Amino acid sequence: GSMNLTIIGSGYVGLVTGACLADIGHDVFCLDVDQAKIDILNNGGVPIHEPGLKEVIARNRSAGRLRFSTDIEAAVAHGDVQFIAVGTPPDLQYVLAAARNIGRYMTGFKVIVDKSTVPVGTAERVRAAVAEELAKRGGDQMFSVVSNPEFLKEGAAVDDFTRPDRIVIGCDDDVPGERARELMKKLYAPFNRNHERTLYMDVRSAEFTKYAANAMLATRISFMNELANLADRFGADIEAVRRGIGSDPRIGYHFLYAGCGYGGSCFPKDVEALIRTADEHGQSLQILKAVSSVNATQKRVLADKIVARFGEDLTGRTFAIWGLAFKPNTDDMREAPSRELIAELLSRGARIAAYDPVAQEEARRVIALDLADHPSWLERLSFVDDEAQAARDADALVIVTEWKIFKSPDFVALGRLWKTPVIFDGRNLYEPETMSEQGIEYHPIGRPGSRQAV
Amino acid sequence: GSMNLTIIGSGYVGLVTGACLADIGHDVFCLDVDQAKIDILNNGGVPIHEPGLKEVIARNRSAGRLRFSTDIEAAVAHGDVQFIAVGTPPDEDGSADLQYVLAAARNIGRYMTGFKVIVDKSTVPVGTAERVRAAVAEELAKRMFSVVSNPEFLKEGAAVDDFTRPDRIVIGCDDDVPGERARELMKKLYAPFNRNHERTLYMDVRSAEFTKYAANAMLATRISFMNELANLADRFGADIEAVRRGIGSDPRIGYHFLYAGCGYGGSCFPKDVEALIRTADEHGQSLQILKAVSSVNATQKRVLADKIVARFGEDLTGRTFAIWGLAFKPNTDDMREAPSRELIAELLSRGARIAAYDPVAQEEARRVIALDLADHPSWLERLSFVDDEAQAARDADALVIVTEWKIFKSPDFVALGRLWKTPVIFDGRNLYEPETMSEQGIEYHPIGRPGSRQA
Ligand SMILES: O=C(O)[C@H]1O[C@H](OP(=O)(O)OP(=O)(O)OC[C@H]2O[C@@H](n3ccc(=O)[nH]c3=O)[C@H](O)[C@@H]2O)[C@H](O)[C@@H](O)[C@@H]1O
Ligand SMILES: O=C(O)[C@H]1O[C@H](OP(=O)(O)OP(=O)(O)OC[C@H]2O[C@@H](n3ccc(=O)[nH]c3=O)[C@H](O)[C@@H]2O)[C@H](O)[C@@H](O)[C@@H]1O
Repeated sequence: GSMNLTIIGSGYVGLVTGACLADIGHDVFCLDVDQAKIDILNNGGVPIHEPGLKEVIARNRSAGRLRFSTDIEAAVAHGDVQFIAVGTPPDLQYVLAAARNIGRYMTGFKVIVDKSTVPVGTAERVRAAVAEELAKRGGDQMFSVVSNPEFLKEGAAVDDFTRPDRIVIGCDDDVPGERARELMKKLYAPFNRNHERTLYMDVRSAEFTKYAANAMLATRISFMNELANLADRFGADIEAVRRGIGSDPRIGYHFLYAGCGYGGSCFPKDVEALIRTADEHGQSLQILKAVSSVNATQKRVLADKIVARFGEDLTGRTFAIWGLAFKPNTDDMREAPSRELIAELLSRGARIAAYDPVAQEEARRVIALDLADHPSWLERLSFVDDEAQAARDADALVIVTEWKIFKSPDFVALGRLWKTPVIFDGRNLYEPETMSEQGIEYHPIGRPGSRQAV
Repeated sequence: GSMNLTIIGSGYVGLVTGACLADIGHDVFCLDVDQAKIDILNNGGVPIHEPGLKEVIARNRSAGRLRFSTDIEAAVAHGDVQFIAVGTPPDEDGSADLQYVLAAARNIGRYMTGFKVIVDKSTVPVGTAERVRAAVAEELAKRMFSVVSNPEFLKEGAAVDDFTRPDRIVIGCDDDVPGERARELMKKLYAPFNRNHERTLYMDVRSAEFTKYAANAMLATRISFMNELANLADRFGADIEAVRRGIGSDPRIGYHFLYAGCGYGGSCFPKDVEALIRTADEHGQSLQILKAVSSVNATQKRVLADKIVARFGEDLTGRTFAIWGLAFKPNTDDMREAPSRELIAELLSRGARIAAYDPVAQEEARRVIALDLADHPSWLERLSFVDDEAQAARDADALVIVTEWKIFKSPDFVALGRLWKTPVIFDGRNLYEPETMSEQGIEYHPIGRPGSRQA
């Protein structure tokens, strides 16, 4: 039943993977070279915004199934299966360094699992690195490198790990590959007690799958954003079109919400990576280039509409911003559309009052960096603790991230605060007709505006 | 519950819509101006390849719920709801001709007494319902109604099933009093389909018009997306079918319409994506993604010939290729935009001899390919069509699979071995497992996967 596992990288993917595998009964050693992070974890803290994770870590540490250490040798000796879950910042040196440490110390068969999102062909480089360490030692030790990508969503990662749609395992079919596949089967057995959730394939195809999946999700979004722009010209309603096409089971209903673009640390990075490596291989990915181009423009749509409505010089104007994080339920600001919007508005002289239920501190940090070259613009940026207060004296309210708290606001209270009842909605939260009936000039994406907007 | 309905257009969308609405108890008048077609229908004949249709027609003629006539005034007088289901054939310009829908609209307005719901059922560009309304009001002025968009989501060869068990019914109606009146009539009309599960989606007219194009555009996008990744899979040494399993297993993406191959055809996808691209360009918007999907599909239709040239050389004089599949998809004789037409033209242009087989599309293929290649009678002399699938492989350098008819999924390699010159297969639909092909000594070249060892 229970196996000795090591997770390399105490980051987000690594922590959730390690904690949840400990939670099904495996004995897990989480390695990170950063003593500070390890210290934080061993003092019962959690460096990430991840519901349920602290309590999973806590109960498994107490049960003796989860340990946090910087001790590389102890990590190699512990784990029969070694998950490489280290970052790949804008660079594979860390996954390759992890691989070399396994090769330099291992004394028996190892399954090395590439769990971090890595380019196709990485498993072969990991294999070469481990092999060369073994050749220095003269040892006969055998091993196999497996690709097992992550499909977690920030802020929902514990549930996504615990009830996955599928588990993708790319393995070789030679003798060590089959030995590794058997160990992976045993490792994930508790997830396969009902429907089979594991999908086995070759290593290169598993590596490609992760990029292809995110690329298709991004493609759905940019597809709808281009059609939203066309709906405006046609006098059509993209939300009606969304239900109209999503109701074909071959299309499906999810990931078709037009709005102010996709952000995060996944889609832009994985789409761009796939475009770049295809180009390096002599192929221009026409659809993915278009998807990326559409998204770049779409992240400017809110400010463009604001300029169309109010003029190029926004000095003397105030805008309330609802939503900062790149999506609901996280404090993550990476590639957040709010950052592009706020920079654009500040550059034109506007004042900005911003609200987000959880992301205020991170937004303050990163926007101060974004606009470090314009300290005077930052003097016009404030953050408020209550959503309605952002609207005080505002010429318009701008919705960027569809946090639930924004879905049924107190428009009466808003009416007593704002200068003019104007809403630009990058996430289509409200019915236009309802906004009309409430005296709000409503500017959604791809839908007829309220009558005041027209 | 029974209403009196008129269907204008005794073509494919019209015949299925008319016959199946009669079948749920409505009294249907099917109008068409072509007396020859009306005759074939009243003689118990049916102009199209459509399983189950003839039986449905026969039953409803007998029940007195289905009539066929060329009588316009009778048609307009019968139909409280008037479905416009006429064709929109291309022009030399390649845009859809609306003349027949507007001619139908005008006729309604010329003879109509009392309220009418005019339903645009054939696929038409956003804004067509407004042109129809104006044309009807034009005719009324000389002498109350509402125009509704109710797009069709049928699949040739499965139209009766698709109509009888729809995923959804889209109804686009106006917000005013005539529009509200039409909406209630549409609800009553479709009541039997919503009896146990609500299947109707109501929206405004222009959104319903747009929905039809948007749906087909997304389907085409999924296919071109996978075809571009298939070409990349070759460069990476990955397997596009493994990638399909790996991404389609995310339910936000879903498992359907992710089969890479030799491209999409038919009279719907290329027409509807081209129509979106063109109309958008005419409003000063470039649809970057749809332009890329159309471009990749044009390139994908060259891939099989490309592989054949890579394997045998640029001059195919003295080569013979067997082609399995001609129709644009299985279960139809429809040759519109078929990948087989481009492949066959490219191979013949290089000197090859071609022997082609399809379970039902041979006559249509001969007709349409003779038109395609009318300027090159010497190429046409090198094309023949065979009535048995194995016979196409006689003296063939390679077999090429273009359309995944079920029959091809279980080849008799002993029969093929008694016939072909070299055991080489180019597969544009990925029907077989490359390892299995290796076991059978077949040199196998699929799309986006490593082939057999012999390959
Ligand atoms: O590679 C990863 O680790 C993860 O990347 C994404 O997860 P994430 O980026 O956290 O969140 P999403 O919910 O995918 O949102 C991405 C962006 O798309 C936007 N979006 C999403 C859906 C939609 O319909 N429209 C839309 O604009 C969101 O607002 C957000 O800015 C994927 O959803 C996960 O499956 C994948 O595991
Ligand atoms: O507008 C219409 O009347 C119809 O158009 C298409 O139906 P159709 O073109 O008859 O047939 P499809 O099964 O959609 O096939 C279209 C093309 O895509 C190709 N295809 C399909 C699926 C796939 O995964 N890969 C792929 O290449 C097929 O071989 C074919 O050439 C739509 O599927 C229907 O929903 C729509 O009602």
